[PDB]
Amino acid sequence: GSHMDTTITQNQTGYDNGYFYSFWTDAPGTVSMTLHSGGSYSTSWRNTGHFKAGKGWSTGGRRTVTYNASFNPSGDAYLTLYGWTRNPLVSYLIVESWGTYRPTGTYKGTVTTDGGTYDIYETWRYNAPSIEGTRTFQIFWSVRQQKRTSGTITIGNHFDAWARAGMNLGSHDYQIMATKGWQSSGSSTVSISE
Ligand SMILES: [Cl-]
Repeated sequence: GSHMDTTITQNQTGYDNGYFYSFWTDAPGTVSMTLHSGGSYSTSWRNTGHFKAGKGWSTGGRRTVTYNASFNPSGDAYLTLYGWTRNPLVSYLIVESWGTYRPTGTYKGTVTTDGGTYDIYETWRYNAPSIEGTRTFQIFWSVRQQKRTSGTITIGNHFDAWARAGMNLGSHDYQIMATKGWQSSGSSTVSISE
């Protein structure tokens, strides 16, 4: 990378090189994120707990985003467009790739977009870290049926499919192209653009 890159190890949000970024983990010291130029960042993690890290936008919406990634999980991790809404309090994931485990939940249907078919799922997390604290909230999922690590995500197509399936989003908080890890190790480099 560049000597001007910044390596992040503490929970934080902010802006870097034109883009919002978020870094969150319950396992500090097990994961780091390096913020590169433009829409790029890398992560490196080792026997972590839970982390989510990525670049994107502080306010999500129906963006058409293009991303290129190198995604190298050892164990449970996702490469995913990740975001939050409030009222309803929902975390949503458009999962592009995963490691050892393909995330699934309550089947809600399918959506075909950006040359790929995604299964739609809903899950709940109970008493869990959220943008509003320890809460019980919904997760909306679009999980691609086959892994990919570059391409375009027409986010509005996912939002529309979810609405058709009765899954309603609230007011948008942040929206990032994220690396997300659970009790695993690995690395990633992710580059995005709108
Ligand atoms: Cl830091």
